[PDB]
Amino acid sequence: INDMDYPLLGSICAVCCVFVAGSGIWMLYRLDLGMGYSCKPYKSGRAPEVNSLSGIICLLCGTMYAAKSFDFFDGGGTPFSLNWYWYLDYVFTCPLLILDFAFTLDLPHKIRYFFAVFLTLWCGVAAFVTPSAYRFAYYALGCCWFTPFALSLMRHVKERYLVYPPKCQRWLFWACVIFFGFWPMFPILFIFSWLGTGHISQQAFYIIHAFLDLTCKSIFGILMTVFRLELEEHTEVQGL
Amino acid sequence: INDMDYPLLGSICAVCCVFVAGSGIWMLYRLDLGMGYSCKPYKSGRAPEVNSLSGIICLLCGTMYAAKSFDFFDGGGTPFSLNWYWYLDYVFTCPLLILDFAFTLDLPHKIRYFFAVFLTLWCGVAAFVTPSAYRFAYYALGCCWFTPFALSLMRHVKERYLVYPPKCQRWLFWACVIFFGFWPMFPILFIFSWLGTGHISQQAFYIIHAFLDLTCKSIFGILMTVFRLELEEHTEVQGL
Amino acid sequence: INDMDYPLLGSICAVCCVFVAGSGIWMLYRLDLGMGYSCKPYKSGRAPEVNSLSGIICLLCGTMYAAKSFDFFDGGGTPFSLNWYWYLDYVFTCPLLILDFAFTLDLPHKIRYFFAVFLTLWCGVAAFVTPSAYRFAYYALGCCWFTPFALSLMRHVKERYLVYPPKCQRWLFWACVIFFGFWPMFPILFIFSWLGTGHISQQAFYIIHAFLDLTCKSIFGILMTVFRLELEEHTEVQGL
Ligand SMILES: CCCCCCCC/C=C/CCCCCCCC(=O)OC[C@H](COP(=O)(O)OCCN)OC(=O)CCCCCCC/C=C/CCCCCCCC
Ligand SMILES: CCCCCCCC/C=C/CCCCCCCC(=O)OC[C@H](COP(=O)(O)OCCN)OC(=O)CCCCCCC/C=C/CCCCCCCC
Ligand SMILES: CCCCCCCC/C=C/CCCCCCCC(=O)OC[C@H](COP(=O)(O)OCCN)OC(=O)CCCCCCC/C=C/CCCCCCCC
Ligand SMILES: CCCCCCCC/C=C\CCCCCCCC(=O)OC[C@H](COP(=O)(O)OCCN)OC(=O)CCCCCCC/C=C/CCCCCCCC
Ligand SMILES: CCCCCCCC/C=C\CCCCCCCC(=O)OC[C@H](COP(=O)(O)OCCN)OC(=O)CCCCCCC/C=C/CCCCCCCC
Ligand SMILES: CCCCCCCC/C=C\CCCCCCCC(=O)OC[C@H](COP(=O)(O)OCCN)OC(=O)CCCCCCC/C=C/CCCCCCCC
Ligand SMILES: CCCCCCCC/C=C\CCCCCCCC(=O)O[C@H](COC(=O)CCCCCCC/C=C/CCCCCCCC)COP(=O)(O)OCCN
Ligand SMILES: CCCCCCCC/C=C\CCCCCCCC(=O)O[C@H](COC(=O)CCCCCCC/C=C/CCCCCCCC)COP(=O)(O)OCCN
Ligand SMILES: CCCCCCCC/C=C\CCCCCCCC(=O)O[C@H](COC(=O)CCCCCCC/C=C/CCCCCCCC)COP(=O)(O)OCCN
Ligand SMILES: CC(C)CCC[C@@H](C)[C@H]1CC[C@H]2[C@@H]3CC=C4C[C@@H](O)CC[C@]4(C)[C@H]3CC[C@]12C
Ligand SMILES: CC(C)CCC[C@@H](C)[C@H]1CC[C@H]2[C@@H]3CC=C4C[C@@H](O)CC[C@]4(C)[C@H]3CC[C@]12C
Ligand SMILES: CC(C)CCC[C@@H](C)[C@H]1CC[C@H]2[C@@H]3CC=C4C[C@@H](O)CC[C@]4(C)[C@H]3CC[C@]12C
Ligand SMILES: CC(C)CCC[C@@H](C)[C@H]1CC[C@H]2[C@@H]3CC=C4C[C@@H](O)CC[C@]4(C)[C@H]3CC[C@]12C
Ligand SMILES: *C/C=C(C)/C=C/C=C(C)/C=C/C1=C(C)CCCC1(C)C
Ligand SMILES: *C/C=C(C)/C=C/C=C(C)/C=C/C1=C(C)CCCC1(C)C
Ligand SMILES: *C/C=C(C)/C=C/C=C(C)/C=C/C1=C(C)CCCC1(C)C
Ligand code: NA
Ligand code: NA
Ligand code: NA
Repeated sequence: INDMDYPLLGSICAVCCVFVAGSGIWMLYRLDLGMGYSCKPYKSGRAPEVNSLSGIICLLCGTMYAAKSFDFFDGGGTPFSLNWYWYLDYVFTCPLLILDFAFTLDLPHKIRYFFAVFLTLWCGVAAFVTPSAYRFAYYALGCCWFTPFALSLMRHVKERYLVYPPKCQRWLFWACVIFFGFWPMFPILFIFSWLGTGHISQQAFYIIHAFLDLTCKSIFGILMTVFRLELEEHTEVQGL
Repeated sequence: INDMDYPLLGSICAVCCVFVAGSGIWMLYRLDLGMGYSCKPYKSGRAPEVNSLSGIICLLCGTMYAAKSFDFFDGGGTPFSLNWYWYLDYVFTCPLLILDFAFTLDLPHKIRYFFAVFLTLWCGVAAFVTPSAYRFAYYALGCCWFTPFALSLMRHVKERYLVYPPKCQRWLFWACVIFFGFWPMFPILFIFSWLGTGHISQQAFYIIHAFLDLTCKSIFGILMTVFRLELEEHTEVQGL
Repeated sequence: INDMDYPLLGSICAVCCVFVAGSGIWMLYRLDLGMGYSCKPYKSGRAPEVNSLSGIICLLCGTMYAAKSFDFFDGGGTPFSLNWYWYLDYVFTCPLLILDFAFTLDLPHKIRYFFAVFLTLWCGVAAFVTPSAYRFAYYALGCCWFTPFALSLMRHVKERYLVYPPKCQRWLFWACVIFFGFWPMFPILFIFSWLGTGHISQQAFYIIHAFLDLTCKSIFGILMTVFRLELEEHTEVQGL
């Protein structure tokens, strides 16, 4: 049974489309404006190709929420629906989201992290579309990819966390709060959603993920953008 | 209503399969034959991995037209149809097509261009399969990704256009004619097709795109191949 | 007609899931344990990102066999089925499998090989789902991508085969046995399967591919892992 207030859901996706997409434009605008807090046009005249990955993720997520809003405003399951198959839209975004984080701190094993998150979400896509007791077999399989990934990421994050200056360490701390505080919120919501326990309705499931996407991609991207400016402002602008 | 002359459409796709695929084989054959117009086997003994991207695109496009011809010769919607979902086959080709162009001129923001064209086509895939007034919402969303992408590409193209010698500038000019003259022809055909205004029938839509693919991938790849030979013939063969 | 012993098929996939996935964990564990047979933590403190590709392939394949086992244990076609569309799961694995092999021997034209195997499998996906005489048109199209790919790979393999020391040449020989002895076994099984000649039943088709995947990904990955240790033990551990 899925008979929910679509105009409300479409409005929320439309509002999130503007902010997430608009947030991405600022990141790209701010990236190609100066090496750090100054207006230095880099040594080579352009930023490295990976620094723009944070901005593109929000634009990619913002575009998806534009399509989600069209799906809800239509009033049901559109033929090109980005809401019917849960977590399918996140397959194209989360692997890049961890990849952007990995490049920012030059964490090791970027390829391992990419497939860790790439396969974590595909287990979510399979779990959602499975109307049987094996829904949680995929969920358990997905967690087997996430738990080693989360724990290993914490270990490497702390390795890089104590080497940054305190001024630049402030932004990394809040990036970790979003990464290690909200990413594990998606599996928790899956357990309690209508798929699992049943406490959270389908409509409330969409709204909560709308705000989670505002946090994990838009706000997280802003912190990465601000972190990157400070990181380059201490090394390549001050020589330290 | 889709009851069109499939043997004609299959023949056209079959003919385009041979030329596009055959054109790709020449590019690969010509690439691994000499640094420029001579038979110099490069300094490292092999061409860089990206120079072969132009040839692979035609082979990838040629393979797709082999599958399209099988779909039409079958006489309708084959289970593995590359014609039922319009613009879906272009999702795997156009992003590489811009990527090959970006590497040829070492344009900045290659990652931004890739996702600009990657998301431009996905809006086309959604627009086609949407039997409602929101077809043009996806179309408008797709154009929001294409118009900044086209205009920005023109700005960077002209930046690199005035630094090449006139001999090598001739080939770049015609590459721009195809890129800035025919890529915007796809959205124009969408408006006038049976999806939009209704002037162009579905059958004529397939035929026109068959010739557009001959131009944007096969002929465009040839110009890139000839451009690349001249570009390397002026710098690494003459020292200028 | 597909009414086969699913508990047997689920058990085989479950057993292959444990070994293939478990084999991948050893590769990753062994990779990040020493430059060669010693415990040298590399010069830069971490292995290159591509050395871990062999381990990830088995984990990716092992995860897929976890999903295949869930599909069979369910007792038919699960909504998220990795068995309904034959060769679709191999699209994400084989291109990386050749890519891992190409990086191990630093073979040229890695991009050409990737699309050669990527498009070879997509022809298999189309061939399987085509209930007409054009099934073998896709099969023939797929072989047109595989035969040049196989023959070219043999030529480049032998080029790199005579330059390695005999101690390290032993492992390369068996890698070639799997690559040039079992990869062409998949098209042969397609001809004789229920899709083609009809000698091999659908159930026996799953079991044989279960053992082929144990060989082409798990055992092949082990040989690559052992080969890589020896290759680095002769150059960067002995200076030769
Ligand atoms: C736009 C920017 C996007 C950027 C990145 C995109 C990448 C992600 C790709 C998204 C894939 C979209 C698939 C969504 C399928 C939705 C199916 C659906 O809605 O089904 C339910 C719905 C039933 O609902 P009603 O009939 O209203 O029931 C009430 C009774 N009156 O069924 C339908 O409408 C039938 C669906 C028609 C066919 C679906 C076509 C999907 C579009 C195909 C293009 C996508 C290509 C995917 C690649 C593999 C090829 C399948
Ligand atoms: C070969 C080289 C290709 C290289 C790169 C390929 C990448 C692009 C992938 C292409 C995806 C292909 C999807 C096409 C689906 C076509 C559906 C279709 O034709 O439906 C219409 C047709 C109705 O027509 P008729 O019955 O003739 O009506 C007249 C009444 N007598 O419906 C059918 O035939 C039923 C369709 C059967 C199921 C479709 C199976 C599609 C193949 C699956 C493999 C693709 C995997 C995609 C990944 C996501 C998983 C879905
Ligand atoms: C888990 C780790 C995986 C890692 C990597 C994954 C990448 C590969 C992606 C795999 C795509 C999976 C597609 C499988 C579709 C299977 C369709 C199927 O089983 O149909 C047959 C079956 C008929 O059988 P029964 O009714 O039992 O008949 C007997 C009568 N009692 O039909 C059904 O069950 C209906 C199918 C429901 C819809 C299918 C939904 C597929 C899941 C969608 C997510 C995948 C996204 C793909 C991207 C493009 C969007 C389509
Ligand atoms: C079926 C679902 C599949 C969805 C999975 C999504 C996973 C996304 C896959 C990869 C995302 C792309 C990011 C890859 C890393 C970017 C390359 C990198 O690290 O930089 C190397 C280097 C950076 O330059 P430097 O050496 O600093 O230059 C200094 C000048 N002397 O590269 C360059 O030179 C620039 C060119 C890099 C490649 C251009 C971008 C191509 C990326 C491919 C995107 C693939 C996306 C697949 C689908 C997306 C769906 C969301
Ligand atoms: C769901 C729909 C998804 C479809 C989206 C399609 C987007 C395509 C994604 C990426 C396409 C691949 C091109 C990426 C750029 C290639 C790498 C590059 O720029 O070169 C770096 C560098 C080049 O060498 P140099 O440093 O010059 O060596 C000198 C020797 N001392 O790399 C190398 O060393 C060679 C190895 C490069 C990687 C090999 C190719 C792997 C590419 C992955 C393809 C991904 C395709 C995804 C699906 C395709 C569908 C059409
Ligand atoms: C629709 C079906 C599509 C499925 C097709 C599957 C094809 C898979 C596409 C690409 C697979 C990823 C492998 C690409 C090659 C990896 C990059 C590489 O060669 O290394 C370059 C270089 C290695 O470092 P060095 O320069 O040695 O550093 C020394 C320190 N001074 O790169 C790095 O620095 C590390 C970062 C590399 C990128 C991180 C990984 C991102 C890869 C994208 C994966 C895309 C997968 C797409 C879907 C997968 C489905 C199975
Ligand atoms: C619990 C309430 C949640 C509210 C939601 C948040 C909404 C967005 C607001 C920003 C959230 C993230 C901010 C992270 C912290 C950075 C702010 C900051 O101060 O940054 C500066 C500089 O960096 C910045 O400018 C970052 C802030 C810019 C954020 C811009 C907002 C996002 C862009 C959206 C525009 C388009 C949206 C469309 C309208 C919305 C319609 C619904 C860094 O230096 P300071 O510590 O000030 O030191 C001063 C000396 N250097
Ligand atoms: C409006 C009419 C459109 C006609 C369609 C076009 C069909 C293909 C013909 C070529 C079109 C693109 C040519 C672009 C310009 C390059 C031609 C050229 O002259 O190139 C040379 C050299 O480069 C070349 O050789 C490029 C031309 C080679 C093109 C080969 C054709 C494509 C391969 C197809 C073979 C297989 C097709 C199967 C048969 C078809 C069955 C239907 C560059 O130097 P020049 O200016 O001559 O200076 C001389 C001193 N250096
Ligand atoms: C026809 C029978 C087929 C049997 C199936 C094979 C099962 C797996 C057994 C290994 C097969 C591949 C082995 C390849 C050859 C390497 C073995 C070897 O000797 O390696 C050493 C060292 O390298 C190794 O250790 C490689 C072997 C390690 C393989 C570990 C097995 C795979 C991991 C699976 C664990 C988890 C599985 C879960 C349980 C299964 C439940 C069903 C290299 O040096 P040597 O020539 O011994 O010289 C000695 C002085 N240097
Ligand atoms: C309450 C919700 C939102 C967040 C729950 C997770 C919080 C408590 C987690 C997420 C990120 C974590 C931080 C990540 C990194 C470090 C650096 C280390 O050297 C000290 C601990 C410290 C500072 C962690 C403290 C705990 C932390 C803040
Ligand atoms: C009529 C159709 C096919 C093409 C329409 C677009 C044509 C007119 C466009 C496409 C590419 C464009 C060229 C692209 C780059 C340059 C370099 C610049 O320094 C002068 C203008 C010039 C030379 C442009 C002239 C206009 C041009 C030729
Ligand atoms: C293109 C070049 C490299 C040859 C590779 C394709 C060859 C091996 C393919 C092309 C067409 C194929 C044949 C087409 C149809 C059938 C009917 C089937 O009931 C049995 C197999 C059989 C007889 C196939 C065997 C393999 C075959 C001959
Ligand atoms: C019987 C099945 C399993 C395998 C059939 C293919 C076998 C015979 C093939 C696969 C790999 C091949 C080897 C690959 C590379 C070389 C190096 C070359 O300098 C001499 C031949 C030699 C040693 C080949 C001999 C034949 C070989 C072993
Ligand atoms: C912007 C969205 C982000 C960063 C989403 C992240 C989502 C996850 C890490 C989801 C993980 C899941 C599991 C751990 C197991 C079950 C399936 C999921 C998808 C809910
Ligand atoms: C070989 C084929 C090529 C280069 C195709 C390019 C296609 C486009 C740039 C299509 C663009 C579209 C829009 C701008 C908006 C609406 C949807 C499209 C797909 C028609
Ligand atoms: C682990 C699995 C591997 C390495 C599988 C490899 C499969 C192939 C090389 C399959 C090739 C095919 C053809 C040559 C043509 C017809 C279709 C295939 C898929 C059976
Ligand atoms: Na995390
Ligand atoms: Na353009
Ligand atoms: Na092979």
